[PDB]
Amino acid sequence: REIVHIQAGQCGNQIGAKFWEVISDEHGIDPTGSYHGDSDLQLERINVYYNEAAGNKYVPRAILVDLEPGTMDSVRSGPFGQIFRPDNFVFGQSGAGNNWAKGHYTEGAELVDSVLDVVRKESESCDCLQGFQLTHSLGGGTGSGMGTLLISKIREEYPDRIMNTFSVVPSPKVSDTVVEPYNATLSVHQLVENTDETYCIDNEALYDICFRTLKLTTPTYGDLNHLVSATMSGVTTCLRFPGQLNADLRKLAVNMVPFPRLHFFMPGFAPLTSRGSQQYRALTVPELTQQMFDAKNMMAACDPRHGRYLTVAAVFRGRMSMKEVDEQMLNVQNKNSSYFVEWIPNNVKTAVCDIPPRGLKMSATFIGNSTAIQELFKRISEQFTAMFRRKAFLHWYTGEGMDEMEFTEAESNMNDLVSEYQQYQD
Amino acid sequence: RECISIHVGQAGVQIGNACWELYCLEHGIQPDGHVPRAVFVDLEPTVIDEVRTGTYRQLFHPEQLITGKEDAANNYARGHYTIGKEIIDLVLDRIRKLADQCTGLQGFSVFHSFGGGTGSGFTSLLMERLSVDYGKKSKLEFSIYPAPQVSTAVVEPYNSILTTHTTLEHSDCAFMVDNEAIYDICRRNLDIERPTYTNLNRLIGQIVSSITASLRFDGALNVDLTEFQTNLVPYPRAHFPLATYAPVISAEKAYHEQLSVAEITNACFEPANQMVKCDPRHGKYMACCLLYRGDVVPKDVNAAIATIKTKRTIQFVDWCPTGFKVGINYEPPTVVPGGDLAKVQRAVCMLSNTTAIAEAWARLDHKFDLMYAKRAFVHWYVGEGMEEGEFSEAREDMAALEKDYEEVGVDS
Amino acid sequence: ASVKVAVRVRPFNSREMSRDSKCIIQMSGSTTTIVNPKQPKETPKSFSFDYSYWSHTSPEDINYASQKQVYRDIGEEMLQHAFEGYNVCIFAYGQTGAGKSYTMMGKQEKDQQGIIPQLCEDLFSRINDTTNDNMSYSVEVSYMEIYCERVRDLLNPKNKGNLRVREHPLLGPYVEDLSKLAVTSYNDIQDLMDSGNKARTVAATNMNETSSRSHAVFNIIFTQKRHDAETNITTEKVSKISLVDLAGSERAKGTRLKEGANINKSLTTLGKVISALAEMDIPYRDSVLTWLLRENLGGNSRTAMVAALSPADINYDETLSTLRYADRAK
Ligand SMILES: CC(=O)O[C@H]1C(=O)[C@@]2(C)[C@H]([C@H](OC(=O)c3ccccc3)[C@]3(O)C[C@H](OC(=O)[C@H](O)[C@@H](NC(=O)c4ccccc4)c4ccccc4)C(C)=C1C3(C)C)[C@]1(OC(C)=O)CO[C@@H]1C[C@@H]2O
Ligand SMILES: Nc1nc2c(ncn2[C@@H]2O[C@H](COP(=O)(O)OP(=O)(O)OP(=O)(O)O)[C@@H](O)[C@H]2O)c(=O)[nH]1
Ligand SMILES: Nc1nc2c(ncn2[C@@H]2O[C@H](COP(=O)(O)OP(=O)(O)O)[C@@H](O)[C@H]2O)c(=O)[nH]1
Ligand SMILES: Nc1ncnc2c1ncn2[C@@H]1O[C@H](COP(=O)(O)OP(=O)(O)O)[C@@H](O)[C@H]1O
Ligand SMILES: [Mg+2]
Ligand SMILES: [Mg+2]
Repeated sequence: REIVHIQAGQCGNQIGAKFWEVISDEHGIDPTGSYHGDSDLQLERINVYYNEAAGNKYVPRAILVDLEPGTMDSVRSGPFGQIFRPDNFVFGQSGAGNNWAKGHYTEGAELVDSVLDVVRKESESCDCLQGFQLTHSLGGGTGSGMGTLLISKIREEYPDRIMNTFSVVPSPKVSDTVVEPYNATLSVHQLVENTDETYCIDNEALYDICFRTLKLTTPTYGDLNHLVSATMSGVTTCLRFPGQLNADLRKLAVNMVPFPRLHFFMPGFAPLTSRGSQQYRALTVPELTQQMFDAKNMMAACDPRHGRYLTVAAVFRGRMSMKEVDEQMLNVQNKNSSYFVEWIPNNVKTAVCDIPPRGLKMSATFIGNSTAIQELFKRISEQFTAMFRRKAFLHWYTGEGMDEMEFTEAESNMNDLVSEYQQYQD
Repeated sequence: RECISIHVGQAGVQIGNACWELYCLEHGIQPDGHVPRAVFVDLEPTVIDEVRTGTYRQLFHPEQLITGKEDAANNYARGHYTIGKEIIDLVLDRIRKLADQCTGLQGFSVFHSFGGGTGSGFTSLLMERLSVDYGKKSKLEFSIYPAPQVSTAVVEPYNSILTTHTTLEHSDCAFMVDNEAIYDICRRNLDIERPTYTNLNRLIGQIVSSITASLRFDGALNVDLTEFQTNLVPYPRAHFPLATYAPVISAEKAYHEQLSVAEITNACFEPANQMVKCDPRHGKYMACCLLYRGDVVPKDVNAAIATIKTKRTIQFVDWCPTGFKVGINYEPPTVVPGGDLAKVQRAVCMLSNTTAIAEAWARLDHKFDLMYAKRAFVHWYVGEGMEEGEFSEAREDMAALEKDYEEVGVDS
Repeated sequence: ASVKVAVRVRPFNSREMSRDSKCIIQMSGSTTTIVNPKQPKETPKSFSFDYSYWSHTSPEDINYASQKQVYRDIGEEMLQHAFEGYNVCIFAYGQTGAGKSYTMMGKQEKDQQGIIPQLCEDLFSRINDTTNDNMSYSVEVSYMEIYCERVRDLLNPKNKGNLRVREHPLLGPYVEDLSKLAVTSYNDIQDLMDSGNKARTVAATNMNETSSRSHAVFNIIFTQKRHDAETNITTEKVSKISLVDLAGSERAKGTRLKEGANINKSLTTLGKVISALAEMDIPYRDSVLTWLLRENLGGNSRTAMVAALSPADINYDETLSTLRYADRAK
């Protein structure tokens, strides 16, 4: 099987560097080097993310889409930056304006064809394609607009292969941009209707989870990114490993989406202990479920405790008892019968790889489909209206060839999306 | 004389590798000896690959190892219809190529995992295409039906109410081994909170050895495969008996091993030892095939059973005077060199049809409704060449399986 | 009722004649029973609907449900709901060859016209026979095919390309550049029908057999303008009438993955919508069909479906499936 990553925008891009920083080491691939793999198993399934050309050069099969040179020229001028074949860099030296409209209708719409071109060169690579990984932020141009287009096109070209989306939904407390809800509401819209698996991460849900669950005092972006990339590795790549009970994107999809919206999840990693001290090793297993299922530790902003779950997928990856795994999951399902929805006898989807995260003994990625994420699109949707009402920075959109009915559309859509999700919380 | 076997679904393949292990182990045929007599099907390469990479690597022909690099999908539909279809031909071909090479066979011991994609769906049509190509044989499918509370897949029931209805009108005798109810045995009758799948497999890998292996093997009271279905199914519904083993004692902890027949047989009817969460909560047995192996005196049996026939609290069906098929083999069991199985010199792999499953099916049917009641993951099948028909019409199916297993009992 | 459901069984067709098929369907009152040809000694499965139309024989038969009867029970009351100011929908659902097109458009001759021409004729008849200077009307029509998520304008021979359904940020979904024609008479709207029906079965349509794989949607925008002499001003009342001839329910072998996917998705979604509507006493965007007709499927709207049934034994599985689908509509 296979997949082809997609680094839309700067963020989605910045993260690319971290997702590939990791993944590679979790596959023994040095900058341009080959497979130094401490083992021999980190190779029989690599294909999922690379391509064979030389014999020591397995190049990441991702796409780097962005209308701001400097960015990709920071990712390509640093560490692992020199492993991507230049063909991968689909830049847009234009003005990468922070407008969803500027990267979806006017500026991005041009650079698109020169992207799809490659997304096809990579898809028609070899063997059988599974789906595409998509990273980006719903709070900017090259991210929400242009990346949200990249998919609307992808999903017309292969409505068969899957589409996981890793979105950095606009954090609450403080917005790292101003129109944010504009660029956001507009991209979520496109998401709820193309990709079929979305993993929403919040820069501040991370800080928290990174400053209190990792006594880490100076959580640089690199970190946040790093933590995130840690989860997306547990998801995909991982399951493309052996296991007593293994799954793969689809299983994950076909066990997690009760209703076609596409629904968005909230990823959570397992061993998340501070370096030295904490290295408690309390990782027998009840310790991992202890972790994963708590409020804090959910990369999302919202707290599960604020709304039932529809599905859950503990994708563990480290030798354990299909008994102490299958078992724990249960008590968990009974101690919290309250929030776990009922019309699904077994919400949880236990998954079990074998080999764990390179240096760790036992981990377990969590992919939750809780109704709690209602209280986020609400947020976003609110911010919109409060500012849409006055058409705040709307001239930067319309003036870019947009529509007063376009914004209406998205909000509503994504706004209805909130509605539905409640239809199950009840 | 023989009995081919088709291990379908990752699980049916893991269990397969296991049951297949125990085999050579008690036949003195190391890694590289003769030639198996089965096949392996899966729509996820990486798993059958485990049989291609791991142990018992060269004991198979890359011809009896079928794979569909494509996608597994934990959904019946896709595995049965859409994808699973493409492979079937090829699959069949082997069970027609392997079915020819032999000499007057008896049937195909099928190994699948009820609630899976490749295991539920696919087989559904595999057994389907068999019942027509060899209606004149035995179709005993050995299943691992849905843990009563510890299921895995979110949809499981969708996949198991569908493998039951499609296979029902095609199997001869469906053996059932409950994944969870086997754990209990690993906790309560062997002690270990560290049971790897690789163990449950060693277990069924045992109970199964008692079925084919040893039985098709000479003895003081041989029992052919046909024998089963005959002495085991009272009615055409591909009736599903339950597998049970007796000396499930730990090869470390306790040691009373020397547990004469009189004991090991009583240890079969206590509900805490039956590889199935179908505790005889009321289910009246209606036929049991006590397969013994090792040093056993026919009188010991034709007495140990007599004592039972008169315990009454073990209430057998009405319309059934005597429902005890005593199968005696010679060669004692054969435990893994150093797993965790005791290793006695006699065992009792008793299987049976019990009005008990009236439960197990019930509890699994109900599940289904809850979700169907909201269509839950329905769009996943529809979009895979299925319809509101196949679901609703396979629900009605089992409905008359809840009435069937009710009527054939509880009444006189 | 906001949701009415009727089933209708037709006479044997040619395939069934050449097959010497037995009739497995019988009707009584509102009940339709179906016999399993492989199990003649059972009691047939029973189903109850708002109407079970027995049209398995012919108009020469005293008990034959004619085009006129079907229209007067289902179509007539719908038109009345449109005159009252609200939107309506009438769907024909069922296996290819079961009778969907015959029920909706029917034949061009005397006696065989379906719901669409009878409803249009009735509409203009009520309009022209409306006596009142304060009441004037406008009738606009659109006729299209929904195939693989794309729209085909049946009233424009050179429909150059495949128009998309779009969602106006405020006024709802609509088909871009789709022609909407104002008609002032029946013979005129009749002209458009014939012209559109013609386009559905030209030779080129056999390439992708769009006559049985696409959904045909006939839309009428009915506007009633009310004048008032006291304080001199008109108040407009707009009703939307959608008459649909769905894709064959069996294509939900030889069917392409994506045609089947979309058709299944479309029919499955429509089923949820209608069951929800009947519930009330909803995933619209899940399919283009249910998305484009959202406004005609709202809580105010009224819907009716006529499920076409083959009588023969050879179609037991598809016919049972259709009956179950209709039974779920509620
Ligand atoms: C001596 C020793 O055992 O060191 C550990 C360690 O101290 C701890 C604290 C690690 C450490 O992780 C962090 O401090 C961290 C920093 C930024 C963001 C997130 C986490 C570690 O850096 C991370 C590193 O993780 C791995 O090696 C995994 O394979 C992981 N790899 C990466 O994230 C990675 C990092 C740099 C370069 C390339 C990859 C992984 C996890 C999931 C999927 C794929 C890969 C491990 C076990 C450790 C150190 C090295 C200190 C922990 O994290 C992980 C992801 O394992 C933090 O809590 C856990 C518990 C570990 O015990
Ligand atoms: N006893 C036993 N049960 C197993 C084993 N592997 C899986 N199972 C059980 O069988 C079911 C899992 O089926 P899956 O592995 O998801 O799927 P599959 O049937 O192989 O086919 P796909 O869904 O297409 O992958 C669960 O109920 C597991 O508990 C095994 O090795 N032994
Ligand atoms: N986790 C994370 N968030 C980022 C990174 N870079 C920008 N962001 C977030 O992305 C949003 C800004 O969008 P940006 O990526 O600049 O848009 P674009 O570059 O125009 O497509 C803010 O909410 C930031 O917190 C990053 O490297 N990691
Ligand atoms: N009630 C009826 N009376 C007479 N002819 C009918 C009737 N219903 C269907 N038919 C005939 O059966 C065929 C199938 O109907 P259409 O052709 O309506 O198929 P579908 O259901 O695929 O749209 C046509 O030839 C039509 O003339
Ligand atoms: Mg599998
Ligand atoms: Mg037609």
